[PDB]
Amino acid sequence: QSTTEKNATIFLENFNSEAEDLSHESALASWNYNTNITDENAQKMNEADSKWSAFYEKQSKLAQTYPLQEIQNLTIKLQLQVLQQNGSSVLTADKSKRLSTILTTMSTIYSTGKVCNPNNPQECLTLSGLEDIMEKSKDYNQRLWVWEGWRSEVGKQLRPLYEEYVVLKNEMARGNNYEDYGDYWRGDYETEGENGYNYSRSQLTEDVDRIFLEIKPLYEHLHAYVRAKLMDTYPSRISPTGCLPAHLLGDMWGRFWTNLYNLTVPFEQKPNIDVTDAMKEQSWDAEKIFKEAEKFYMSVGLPSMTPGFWNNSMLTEPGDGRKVVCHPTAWDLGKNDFRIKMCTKVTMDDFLTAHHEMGHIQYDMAYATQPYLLRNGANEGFHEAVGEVMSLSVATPKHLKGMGLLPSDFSEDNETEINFLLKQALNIVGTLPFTYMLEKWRWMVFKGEIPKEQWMKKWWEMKREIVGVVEPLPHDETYCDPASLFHVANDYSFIRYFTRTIFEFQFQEALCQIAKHQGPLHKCDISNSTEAGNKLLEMLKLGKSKPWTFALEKITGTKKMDAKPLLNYFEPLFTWLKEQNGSGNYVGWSSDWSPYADQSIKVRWNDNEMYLFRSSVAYAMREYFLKVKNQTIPFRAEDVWVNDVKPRVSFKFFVTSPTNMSDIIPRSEVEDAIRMSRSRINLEFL
Amino acid sequence: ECDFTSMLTAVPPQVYNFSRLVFTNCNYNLTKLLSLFQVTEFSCHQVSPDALASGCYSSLTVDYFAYPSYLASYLHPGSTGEIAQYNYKQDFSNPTCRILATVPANLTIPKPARYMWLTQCYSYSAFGNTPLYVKPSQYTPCLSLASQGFDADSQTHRDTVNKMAATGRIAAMSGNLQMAFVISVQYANSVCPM
Ligand SMILES: *[C@@H]1O[C@H](CO)[C@@H](O[C@@H]2O[C@H](CO)[C@@H](O)[C@H](O)[C@H]2NC(C)=O)[C@H](O)[C@H]1NC(C)=O
Ligand SMILES: *[C@@H]1O[C@H](CO)[C@@H](O[C@@H]2O[C@H](CO)[C@@H](O)[C@H](O)[C@H]2NC(C)=O)[C@H](O)[C@H]1NC(C)=O
Ligand SMILES: *[C@@H]1O[C@H](CO)[C@@H](O[C@@H]2O[C@H](CO)[C@@H](O)[C@H](O)[C@H]2NC(C)=O)[C@H](O)[C@H]1NC(C)=O
Ligand SMILES: *[C@@H]1O[C@H](CO)[C@@H](O[C@@H]2O[C@H](CO)[C@@H](O)[C@H](O)[C@H]2NC(C)=O)[C@H](O)[C@H]1NC(C)=O
Ligand SMILES: *[C@@H]1O[C@H](CO)[C@@H](O)[C@H](O)[C@H]1NC(C)=O
Ligand SMILES: *[C@@H]1O[C@H](CO)[C@@H](O)[C@H](O)[C@H]1NC(C)=O
Ligand SMILES: *[C@@H]1O[C@H](CO)[C@@H](O)[C@H](O)[C@H]1NC(C)=O
Ligand SMILES: *[C@@H]1O[C@H](CO)[C@@H](O)[C@H](O)[C@H]1NC(C)=O
Ligand SMILES: *[C@@H]1O[C@H](CO)[C@@H](O)[C@H](O)[C@H]1NC(C)=O
Ligand SMILES: *[C@@H]1O[C@H](CO)[C@@H](O)[C@H](O)[C@H]1NC(C)=O
Ligand SMILES: *[C@@H]1O[C@H](CO)[C@@H](O)[C@H](O)[C@H]1NC(C)=O
Repeated sequence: QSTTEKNATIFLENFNSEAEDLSHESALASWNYNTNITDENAQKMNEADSKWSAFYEKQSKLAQTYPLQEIQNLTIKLQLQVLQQNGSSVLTADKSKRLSTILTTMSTIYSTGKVCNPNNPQECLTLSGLEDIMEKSKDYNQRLWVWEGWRSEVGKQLRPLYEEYVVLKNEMARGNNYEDYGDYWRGDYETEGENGYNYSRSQLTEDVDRIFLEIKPLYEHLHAYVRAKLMDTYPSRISPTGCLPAHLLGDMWGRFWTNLYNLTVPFEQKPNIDVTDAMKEQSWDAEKIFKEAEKFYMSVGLPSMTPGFWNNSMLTEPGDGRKVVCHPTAWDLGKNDFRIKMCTKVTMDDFLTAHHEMGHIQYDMAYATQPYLLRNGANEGFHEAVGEVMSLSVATPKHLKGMGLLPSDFSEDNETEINFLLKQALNIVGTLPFTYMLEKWRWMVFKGEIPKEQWMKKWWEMKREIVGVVEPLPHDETYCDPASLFHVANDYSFIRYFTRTIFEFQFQEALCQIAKHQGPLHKCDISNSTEAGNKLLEMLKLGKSKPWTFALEKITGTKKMDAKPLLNYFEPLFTWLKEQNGSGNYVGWSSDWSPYADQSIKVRWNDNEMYLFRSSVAYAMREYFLKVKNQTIPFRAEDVWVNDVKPRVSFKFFVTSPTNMSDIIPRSEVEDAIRMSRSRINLEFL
Repeated sequence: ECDFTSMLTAVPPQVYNFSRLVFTNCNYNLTKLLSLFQVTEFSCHQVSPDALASGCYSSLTVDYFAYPSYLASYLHPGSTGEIAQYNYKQDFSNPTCRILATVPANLTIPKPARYMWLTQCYSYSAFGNTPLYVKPSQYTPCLSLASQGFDADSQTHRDTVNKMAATGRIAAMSGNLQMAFVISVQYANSVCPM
């Protein structure tokens, strides 16, 4: 109650009153544009965003006159911290303007990237059509020119732009009293507390490192079962002891392994639960899909939807001629206004998406009595985690049987459960090593632990040892392979996908104990349990007004991240995988093998010597295939690949065919061609 | 000889500002009171539609307001919606009947411009909002704020002295007028039918 605190209380009560009106106007304009895309609507949106930005910047300068050390109230103190953040205003006018130009260039380069075929120049592809190839194709050579093409055109442009991005972002972070831009990102988890509720920014690297080593035995057994299946699709392309080639993982980056299910399904004869035909035989519309989600939330004790939800949402794709981009989103406009934007088909996937989106609405409605600035999830991982927990319960055969969507005599066999749990692990367990390695890399780049002369060297060393994935061709420091991903080129933090998974299975396990479930976790349904929905609701009401470790303890009874709940959920699959791999499959990988290692020639001095060396090799190949093979093959210096370069001059190299990067010229023929032109080339060859 | 004229010769109020008729020492005809309208709902509670007009009561009460019919589900007091939260909570301590009707184009009841109701009512501070909930058979504490009316959706009137705020929603007055009647009797030979 110091004069400062008394003064800060009057300041925060006037801001909250004015922000409710301006936020609603800004969000209403943004909704009108996204559901009805016209040029007239695109200017009303920008006018309202300008009004909010003018007001907020003026209020942040007023907030700087109340020192935080004089505020003893934690609710007052958390609101002032949000308003006092300086952001990019710590840089000069030129430096601030340069950083916004780099951010717009990098996202434009990514979204207009276009690759096409070395053997058919007239057909060229954008990212949408290249991703169809990576998710469906079983042709080794096709997946390789798509994988290498995306890196070679898009990734090589962003390398100069990313080096400037890193220097500018570190200057901004230091101007806000952080060590670097990675320290700045890790501040999303930092909290203060009195009795063990504090959490520092260095604690997040330690906790993420410790959880990763606990899930690695399960990831190693899934890696070994997937590797042995991939050896039948791609004979002689995969070592039984080594890493998995990066272009064969079912998408462009290897983030998710879900598109490998047709190749790895434990029991192909037994099909998976799909109820789309039952919804059509009972003539469900898209309204009834959302009426079933509302009945689910009311069965655990949560409120219904407001009257305006049904009148104002966009639950089907319009047929009045309006242009929209279909992507499911939940909207919290304020003033008791909640809307869902979704294009709903009568399928099982849209039935589960509706439950996920309505979970976000239920969280927003719970913390709507907090001050405006504290109206958020406890941290960046709690919101999505809550949505996922609700979707686990409604996808169970127990829940679907109770809805009439499964036959009344439906029985579940243990072979259908192994099919279900493998498909879950290709998503949830497959992506955890991927997410951890990318954040570990970015954090080390912002520190300076990796100099920019070793960016791609460290990227593929980490891929080989943490992920068990090897690059099909060697990439030097003219590439930037991390930046070819959307979240890296668009400046998005990525560790939220790690934490969300950990919190989702902690939440799930707590609620199934309160619901009194007997048996495995994956069969648990919390529907019709008002004691489970009341325990969930006490965490949801808090918003961002408490430490996230306090909101975690409210529901789970512990203050710490914990991976044992995740390992309990996947325990029936872990038992089956050890019988499969136990002559079975070797478990683990070697970071020595590569798809190109056995054909390399070791040569035992700046970069202009390389370009001359590769042309000497390229000429020697071209003459050998004419004077011995009687063929005219236009080998170039781009068909000579230099790898494994030491400071002392010692490197390796191999030659590929000018049109077919899958075809590596045998080490025997390359040696003979060098011997023929040994005079003109001149250099010890090992 | 109970009079229902004051129910028919003026514009009806909104749900947060309901009017109340309490009849004592008169004889009623509920069949004559309703045949004038188009009853589209008669859900009752510890009483029945046929026993509603039959009985003799210590007292009789009628609450009535303009009400769109598509919001019929939210008028039940056991709802968690805004109508029961901020506008009108029906008292289940006595036998009550809920009647939704339509005013025919022959009836010359003056129409209001639109339907109005509250979506929020709370006290504000630097520490968040506290919702103000209406008590059974009573009036919202935001009545003084709400009296002025609402012309748009999500429009807020603030009382800067007591630090209270109210938010309203509107609906267009399309076609014939629609209203709602909530009839509650108590137990006793004063109030009787013919
Ligand atoms: C979709 O957006 C268009 C463009 O704004 C809307 O058309 C305008 O509607 C306003 C009414 O508020 C009129 O005053 C303008 O003259 C209209 N302009 C044009 C070019 O049509 C349209 O109403 C929107 N559709 C829906 C369903 O909201
Ligand atoms: C909100 O949606 C409801 C749908 O439930 C609309 O209700 C319809 O209203 C018209 C005219 O009053 C009636 O003819 C229909 O019978 C109603 N539908 C149902 C299912 O009862 C309501 O009009 C919408 N409100 C607004 C403002 O658009
Ligand atoms: C939640 O409980 C309700 C009852 O409180 C269940 O509703 C009944 O479900 C059975 C079959 O499970 C049907 O035969 C009945 O007709 C249902 N009754 C009503 C009134 O709907 C509901 O199935 C339960 N939900 C789950 C997921 O188990
Ligand atoms: C599903 O359960 C059956 C039990 O009826 C399992 O069959 C047994 O599998 C073990 C494998 O270690 C054998 O040793 C037994 O001889 C089998 N018994 C019978 C009666 O077949 C079956 O393996 C289970 N399936 C899965 C995928 O776990
Ligand atoms: C609080 O506000 C009043 C009015 O502007 C001012 O006179 C007073 O000095 C302020 N107190 C502090 C500590 O800022
Ligand atoms: C902070 O303010 C709230 C609201 O007045 C009060 O309930 C709480 O006791 C205060 N805490 C401290 C430490 O002053
Ligand atoms: C933001 O910048 C101003 C301008 O120098 C500075 O006085 C203030 O301390 C900064 N805010 C924080 C929270 O560091
Ligand atoms: C909380 O603070 C104490 C003492 O300052 C420290 O020992 C402890 O490690 C902190 N907890 C976390 C999670 O950082
Ligand atoms: C898997 O098989 C199904 C059924 O044949 C097919 O529809 C789907 O496209 C296949 N997916 C992939 C990635 O091959
Ligand atoms: C009650 O009113 C109706 C409406 O016309 C009328 O038909 C009926 O006779 C009245 N009942 C008595 C007992 O007069
Ligand atoms: C309630 O409605 C009556 C008319 O039925 C009106 O006279 C009165 O002023 C209203 N009270 C308000 C709007 O607070």
